[PDB]
Amino acid sequence: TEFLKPRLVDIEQVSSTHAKVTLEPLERGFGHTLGNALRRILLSSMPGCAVTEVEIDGVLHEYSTKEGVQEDILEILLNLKGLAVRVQGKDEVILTLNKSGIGPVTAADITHDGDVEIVKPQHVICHLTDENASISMRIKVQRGRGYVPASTRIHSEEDERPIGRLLVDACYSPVERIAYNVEAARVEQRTDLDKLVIEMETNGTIDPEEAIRRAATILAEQLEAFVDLR
Amino acid sequence: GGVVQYVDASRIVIKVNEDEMYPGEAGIDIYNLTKYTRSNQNTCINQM
Repeated sequence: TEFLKPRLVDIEQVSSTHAKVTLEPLERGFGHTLGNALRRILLSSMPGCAVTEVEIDGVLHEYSTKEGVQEDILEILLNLKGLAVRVQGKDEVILTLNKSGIGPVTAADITHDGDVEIVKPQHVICHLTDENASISMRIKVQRGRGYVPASTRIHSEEDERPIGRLLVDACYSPVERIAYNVEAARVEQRTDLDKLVIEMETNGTIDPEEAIRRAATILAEQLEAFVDLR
Repeated sequence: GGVVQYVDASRIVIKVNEDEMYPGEAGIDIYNLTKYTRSNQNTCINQM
């Protein structure tokens, strides 16, 4: 009754990681409710891909060094932890990297894959400082949601791991910052309406419209239990 | 003083300037860094 339902109107795209969305038709008081619910859901439950395992030739543990490499293994693992990868068609893929000579080792040096895209090719991984230096890695990328520490993945296991496989903590969520605002709408028939503008900060690997629709689907699926007879 | 000739995660080699050298030396300084060593309080000592 007299409830003007919201509809997605405009999606500006400020940068590769910054975007805005708008929902124009809102009744009095609904804007803040939907904004808060969507902010919480978007910050809490979006899915993504993250690096979970790394294997490096001639390396036994993370508390070691490598000849011709300026960074420790721990720093290399931390750098790999911030790698943004978009995977289509599968929930698990293994990447490979090989490089030689003197210079930085960026994400562009990863071997090309048909259904894997590297959002930021300039992400520096490590540096080589010797003419005879070389490196070879096998990087495992999975898909999930939330934050899963490796010290918890070691618990959920029933088969031993070989020496040389390095575990990495996984940060699956692709959304960093969410900010929303409520402003008056421009409907001439009803001057008591307002629109909701949501600002998103990501690392790529996610489309703003898909994220909003997934959040709405999660909220509706949660409300299905309240809707029913009990 | 001098110029960094070799740099690594656990080794630095400095090529000494000729104005600071001695007549009969190769004029290179080698610094070996301590990596992941135990301290008196069971903490980690590491140089980068």
